[PDB]
Amino acid sequence: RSRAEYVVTKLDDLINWARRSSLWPMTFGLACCAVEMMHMAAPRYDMDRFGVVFRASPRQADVMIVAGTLTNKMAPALRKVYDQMPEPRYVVSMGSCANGGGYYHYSYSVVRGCDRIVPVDIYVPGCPPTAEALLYGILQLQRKIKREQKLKIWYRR
Amino acid sequence: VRPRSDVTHKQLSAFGEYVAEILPKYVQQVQVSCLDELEICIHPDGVIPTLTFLRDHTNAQFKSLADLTAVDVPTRQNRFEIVYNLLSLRFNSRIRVKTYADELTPIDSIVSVHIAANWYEREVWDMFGVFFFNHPDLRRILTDYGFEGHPFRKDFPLTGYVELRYDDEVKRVVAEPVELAQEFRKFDLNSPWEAFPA
Amino acid sequence: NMTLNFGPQHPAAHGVLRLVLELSGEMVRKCDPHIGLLHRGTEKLIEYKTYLQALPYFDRLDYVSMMCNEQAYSIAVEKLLNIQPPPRAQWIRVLFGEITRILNHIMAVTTHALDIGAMTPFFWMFEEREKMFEFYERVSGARMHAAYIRPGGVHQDLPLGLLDDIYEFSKNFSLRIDEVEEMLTNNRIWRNRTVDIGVVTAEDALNYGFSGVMLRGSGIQWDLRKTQPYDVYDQVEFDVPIGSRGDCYDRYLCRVEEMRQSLRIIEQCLNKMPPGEIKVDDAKVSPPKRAEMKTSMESLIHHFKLYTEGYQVPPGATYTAIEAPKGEFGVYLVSDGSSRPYRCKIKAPGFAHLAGLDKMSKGHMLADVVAIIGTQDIVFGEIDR
Amino acid sequence: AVIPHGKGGRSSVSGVVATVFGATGFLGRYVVNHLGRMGSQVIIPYRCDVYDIMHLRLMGDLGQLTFLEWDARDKDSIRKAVQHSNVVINLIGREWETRNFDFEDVFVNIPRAIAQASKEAGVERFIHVSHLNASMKSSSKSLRSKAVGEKEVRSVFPEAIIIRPSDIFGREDRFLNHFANYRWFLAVPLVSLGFKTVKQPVYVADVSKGIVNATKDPDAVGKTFAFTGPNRYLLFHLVKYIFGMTHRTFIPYPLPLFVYSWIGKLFGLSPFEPWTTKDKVERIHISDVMPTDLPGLEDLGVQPTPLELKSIEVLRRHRTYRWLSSEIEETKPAKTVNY
Amino acid sequence: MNLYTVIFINILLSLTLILVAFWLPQRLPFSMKFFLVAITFLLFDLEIALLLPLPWAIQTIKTSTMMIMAFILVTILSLGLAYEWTQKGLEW
Amino acid sequence: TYKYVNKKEQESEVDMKSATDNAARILMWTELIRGLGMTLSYLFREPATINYPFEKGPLSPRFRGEHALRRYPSGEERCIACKLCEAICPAQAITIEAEPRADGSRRTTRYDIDMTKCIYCGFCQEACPVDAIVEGPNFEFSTETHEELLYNKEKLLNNGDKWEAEIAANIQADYLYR
Amino acid sequence: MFFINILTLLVPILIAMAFLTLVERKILGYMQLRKGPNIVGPYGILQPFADAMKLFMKEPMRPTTSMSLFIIAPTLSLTLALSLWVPLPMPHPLINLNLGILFILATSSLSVYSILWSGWASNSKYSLFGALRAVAQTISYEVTMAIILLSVLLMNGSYSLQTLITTQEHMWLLLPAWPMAMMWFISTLAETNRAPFDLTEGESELGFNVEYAAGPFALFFMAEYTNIILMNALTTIIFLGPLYYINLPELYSTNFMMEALLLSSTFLWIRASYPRFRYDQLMHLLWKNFLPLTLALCMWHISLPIFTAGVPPYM
Amino acid sequence: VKQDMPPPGGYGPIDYKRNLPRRGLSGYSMFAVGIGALIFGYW
Ligand SMILES: NC(=O)C1=CN([C@@H]2O[C@H](COP(=O)(O)OP(=O)(O)OC[C@H]3O[C@@H](n4cnc5c(N)ncnc54)[C@H](OP(=O)(O)O)[C@@H]3O)[C@@H](O)[C@H]2O)C=CC1
Ligand code: SF4
Ligand code: SF4
Repeated sequence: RSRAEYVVTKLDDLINWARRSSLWPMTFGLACCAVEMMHMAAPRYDMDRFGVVFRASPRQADVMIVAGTLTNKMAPALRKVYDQMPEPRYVVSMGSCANGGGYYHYSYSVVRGCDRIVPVDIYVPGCPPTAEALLYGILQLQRKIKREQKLKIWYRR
Repeated sequence: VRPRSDVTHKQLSAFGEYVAEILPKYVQQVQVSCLDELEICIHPDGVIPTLTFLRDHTNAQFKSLADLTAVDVPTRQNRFEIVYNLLSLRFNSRIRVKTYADELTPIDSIVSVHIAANWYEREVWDMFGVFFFNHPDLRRILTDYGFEGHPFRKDFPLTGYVELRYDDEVKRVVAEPVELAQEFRKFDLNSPWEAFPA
Repeated sequence: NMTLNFGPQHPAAHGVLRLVLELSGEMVRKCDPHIGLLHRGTEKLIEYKTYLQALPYFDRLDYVSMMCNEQAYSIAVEKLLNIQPPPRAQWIRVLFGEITRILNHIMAVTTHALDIGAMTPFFWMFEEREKMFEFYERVSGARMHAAYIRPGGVHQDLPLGLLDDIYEFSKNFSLRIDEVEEMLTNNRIWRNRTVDIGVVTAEDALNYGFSGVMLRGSGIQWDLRKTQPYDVYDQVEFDVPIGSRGDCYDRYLCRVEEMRQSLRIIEQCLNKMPPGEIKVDDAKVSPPKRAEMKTSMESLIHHFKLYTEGYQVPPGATYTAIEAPKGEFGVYLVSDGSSRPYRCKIKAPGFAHLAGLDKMSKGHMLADVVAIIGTQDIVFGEIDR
Repeated sequence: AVIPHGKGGRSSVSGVVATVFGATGFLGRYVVNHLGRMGSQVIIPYRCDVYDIMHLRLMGDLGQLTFLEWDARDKDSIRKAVQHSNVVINLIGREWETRNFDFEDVFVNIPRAIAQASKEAGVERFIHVSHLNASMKSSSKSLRSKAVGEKEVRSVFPEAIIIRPSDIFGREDRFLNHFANYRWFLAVPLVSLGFKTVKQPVYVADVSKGIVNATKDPDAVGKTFAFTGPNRYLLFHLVKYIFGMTHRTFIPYPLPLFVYSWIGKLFGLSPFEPWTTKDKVERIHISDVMPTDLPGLEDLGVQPTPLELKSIEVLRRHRTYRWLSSEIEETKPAKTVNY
Repeated sequence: MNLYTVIFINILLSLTLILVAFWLPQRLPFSMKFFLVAITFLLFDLEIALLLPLPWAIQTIKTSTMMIMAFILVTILSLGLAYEWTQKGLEW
Repeated sequence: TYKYVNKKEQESEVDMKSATDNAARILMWTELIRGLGMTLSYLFREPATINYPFEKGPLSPRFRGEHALRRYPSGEERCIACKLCEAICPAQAITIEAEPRADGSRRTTRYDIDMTKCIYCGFCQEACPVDAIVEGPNFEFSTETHEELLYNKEKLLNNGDKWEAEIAANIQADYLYR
Repeated sequence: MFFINILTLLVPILIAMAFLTLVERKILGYMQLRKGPNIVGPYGILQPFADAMKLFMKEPMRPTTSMSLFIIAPTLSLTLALSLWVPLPMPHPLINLNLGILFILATSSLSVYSILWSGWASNSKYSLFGALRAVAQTISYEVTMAIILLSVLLMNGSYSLQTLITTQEHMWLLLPAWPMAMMWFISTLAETNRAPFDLTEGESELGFNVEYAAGPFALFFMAEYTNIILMNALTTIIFLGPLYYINLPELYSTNFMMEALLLSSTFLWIRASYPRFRYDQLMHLLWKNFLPLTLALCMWHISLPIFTAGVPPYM
Repeated sequence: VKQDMPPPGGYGPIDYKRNLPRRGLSGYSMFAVGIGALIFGYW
């Protein structure tokens, strides 16, 4: 089709596909939710298949899965690692400990949610959120990344 | 109803007397629970002496320190009840030596007797505030670096007084007095009816 | 010795460990591990909760050994009440107690290798783990964090058919352990990075309260499961895998050997589990069956009071220790006559082991520190509690 | 209304439901910060994709910040945003006339429609923000157009507060970063060699706090406050000072503006957010007006904060490893000019 | 020239990538061991040099002297290594 | 009963044959080649992964998953606000306030499960006398915003209506066990 | 034409370079009981292109640094690796150089800098150490790497890689000189920082990519993998000599294709199969285990020619 | 009555001991292979 609008819709569709297909997950491995993802990395529910690499250093990391309670001593760090991730970056909060305080909500040493520390994109629920459940959450991030229309907004801005 | 062998309640009882006799300067009470567990109670000054005798006595070798803890009975003048649980791999028995320490009356440290205590003693200071003299490096272990207050004290609020959030204006994490969105519902659970003479 | 603050670099993980260190080039002069990055209040929170609503905290204390931890609180609460679980429940707890040991060792051996750099053993055995989780789920409902072992026995009898599958798996798992072996036990390279690294003397291991494979690896013979039997671990027959020339490689071999010995204990439990009930019959301690609470008044009253108020344990205090996969896991549970506990210090095999990192990793390279954190199976949940 | 209950921090209530249309902005970010800290209900109309407004989510508490899709050309979007707000704050502004939005639109056209609807809605108060020293005859089209607006909106919304801030000093601001970023340029042009354009910066927060305080104070109605600052400056010291903290050479070389307006035209042609603007240039050399007016800061309750105090934080990113550890004390201060 | 043509394409391809990469998006660590290695490395690197002409020297009419020379060089350096081992060197 | 791992029973004195066998082990990396064979072997085994959207990892009836409030077949919501589901929740997640409905029946005006607070223990499933609150099978309820995770009576009742058919089948399969 | 012959010999290698990562993320997968990436595209063929586009779009953080090394270094790594394919004598070479192997040895040696420059350029004292590990090991392994080649050359007669096609017209140089092949293979594993010898990017953060993200990450990245191929290809010319028929030149390239892919497959297989060696364990191997073997076998290769009256024909 | 129990007569036996197979060519024989390659290769 012929319209500067159509070219700018198709090209983000391209840019969005690249970010969607290759999300490298940075996993703050707090508490036990990290295990329920080590199961996602494992053979029954491979994540690599979906382009999500097993582990990438913070500097190389498109997503941050915060698994486990964010205590008031690890908070100052999470923010640092979130702040040092490359710009295109997304956060997935896994576990009722991270999205909200979960058991340990009323503790004096637990931040009641990582949303207080880092902006959160998808909240995956469950005490050990099941591994498919994380995989559904990562797939929901991919649906959110498809919908984003950054080039369209710059054109009509 | 659990099976109970009185062989142990007799063996352990006797040992209790043996310890007491050998260390009468410090042993105040020595009891065996109905659960076959001995619990020599010692004056705080007997921390070093009573442990050492148990770590290095042929008839009572208690080589490893299972745990060092401090219950806090606020009513009790001496608030804390430091409890040391020890194991004897030689005689397959455990004993507990428990002392009493108030907030500003420190206890001696046993890092000398058992180096296992190097960490647990730091844990007791951080949570309850008891101080241990002659400790190699006493410093908060579990609480945050700037935490004010000793958390496991019965007089410390569960939620605490400070919580953390990221503030954009200052682009840095920042404490604020705790503001909770659903306070801990304090269900009263005690029933007005007792169960037995005990 | 330029402090590097390593460990917030997610390098050995097992949780989040700021191992501040001073390293003259690639040699470690002193390791001062920092802890509490996962302190969450588990010990204070329990004081405000009833005995049955504090059971889920124990699964979270060290969640790679989800259940074995629950057994320690169970035992402790049963002792205080002087109640014992029914015969079938005991065997169950030993059945899932062992399955859990395997789960922990598959975690410890394979995660050890991932830090070392071998990545294929983890994927090989995480598939077996997965299969085990499914046992948990089909027995408890949750893959991990079950809450199945409660203070008076198990919660619900095994599904009709689980035993058969805990057989098929067990019948084969061995080969899976065998494979890992053909990849690591004799690798010309595993040995090097592991052998003669973190040797701990026998006297020093008892002194620093190691109490686990770490002691057993140094040749001290102590398995709380044989020395002080809990549940029906007395009725089974297994061989403790003692070690000599204790070092990272020897202890490893010990953990692979308990994976082997646990299959021997699991087999028996399947061969000899009794017909019976899975929870004490004292409605006083165990909640009444739902058919009974919906047809009998005394059962509703007992259901209502148990769920709303609690056990009402008699006043006393006990330290009960089991042999959790990591080492001696003990709960010192002081209890007033109230339905909610007064204190519950959790002894974590791990608070003692980390402390030893300093006395183990001396004059060692950065890579050595990574190997030693692995040989202690540090789960920061139990250490931080 | 919403009776104010709580202790004062997050998870507390203050009773200010407020649409804030241009929150994504540098000033905005700060406005939502305090409003959220106080516990106010904040509705943030946004047009940029959700990815860019994430920075606003952690501010404010759950169910305290609501984001609505809105288009300036579409009147209906503004209509629903103010449906349930009782305070409307307008921070819509830009420096580069964009292809599809002219200075009139961003300053006068749009900010009118907005307050217009707000009245229809029955919002108790509207706060409109226009640049300082904004004559209907000022050289920069921007400033003049802004002036045009502050008039109009008064007819659409009478007794609508009109805070009129000076160029703002804050991290992520232009006033301070722009000059510091002249490093890339080997030479730093300064009209009249950076003289006779005395300037009085104002910390962003001060501005924000001031704005917020307006929302919660009956004294301000029809008031045209002017948040200014704690000290004025000839552009020379400012430029050098900046370069001073940045620890980068300062080479003040005068450039005839007539030619420089042309340089602004050049970058202005840039498709992606021109860095300098013809309208900017003029503004930069547009002298700060004197302080005889409804006072802003202090008058509205916040004591201004000197530039030197927080400059270190704004200009730190521009230093090199060599100077990173350097501190304010080591560096020298600039000099004010009561002139 | 043919090589020059290839190489400049090679740099161009890399500079192109980095440029797009930056444009499309729109204190005392010292151990003598480390220094010692570098040194040893050159002592060995120099020797590699004195050994590199050996392919042309094979065809030398002498042959006896060639090998007698080459064997002496390899042996004396290896002894250098030997003493490096014997000494704490090479023991990091 | 104990077992020595890594304890050499005796000192086998080197025999040339033995020495050669060993030296060959070091020189020609024989054991290293052994390890490569194992991985080549699996390369030929069928992979165990499942197409996640198309195929799903098996969960049996007791899986706790996502909270739902059931209703009687007639259409009367089962909960009668005894509020012991609130009493036994370990995390303080469930908040219940009630008042006698116009019919005169007991019912909950507000039932709010905070799922972020909930740790999915499944005791609420256990505690309910009418079994109104159940652990539903669905585990896929990940939400973009934190507020969506907080659930009031209407979401849970709606969750109950959507999954009632499977919840009924699951409770049908496991009630004899309980 | 010559330009066309530069596209071929470059693009083709770059496209193949992309397909190696894919055949790495699938062969490692099946070895570990997992399908690997098959969902993006058909059977994961579009997977390499996908991550490339993500990497370039992400912010080159340029994290505070010495800038012209944060940019020059990545370029050197790709430039040297793609450059070293210029002389490879797949059948006919492109630019036939009389001293060809010295070109390959020299060009490899220059890549050690990129590691040194990237490590100094980040401002993390950690990185400064990580680069040291690679730079030290690179030159170390280079010393045996070079001597192993000198032994080869003396049995080939010249430094030109083209001569070996005529040397290996009857038998591979593996039969003779197998003891060095192994030692060339292990050294090829070290110089491409692949697994058994991958201390870099090790526990440092599991070194000179620490601060490198997006476009810079990619360029080295690309470089490493192209090298992974090139070094394997040099094994497939120097030691495994593909059959050469002057009448049909492509069966040489067809077998070069087959042997290169299998030996490239081998270092993929090595990675999954072995744990990583310790830093000193690694140098202990080269200076203690291999260098004495190489220097002695070097002398045997100056003697084998003379007393077996087999001095190779120059030219 | 019907509860999940071991099948009558008990289950079969399960292997737990390591079954690593010592399968390989004898060392002398091995050396010969490589040596032979060199010996021939040289000729
Ligand atoms: N130095 C300063 O900053 C000074 C500012 N002011 C005034 O304060 C106000 C805020 O300034 P500041 O935050 O720096 O401005 P910004 O450049 O940061 O933009 C402010 C907001 O306005 C929105 N906006 C701009 N154009 C349009 C449009 N056509 N349609 C819809 N929304 C639009 C932007 O949203 P998006 O980015 O999503 O388009 C942005 O969130 C301005 O209006 C300005 O006149 C006055 C004096 C000094
Ligand atoms: S959420 Fe449940 S599982 Fe995840 S960490 Fe908190 S407790 Fe452990
Ligand atoms: S228990 Fe069942 S019925 Fe009683 S309130 Fe909670 S949900 Fe409603």
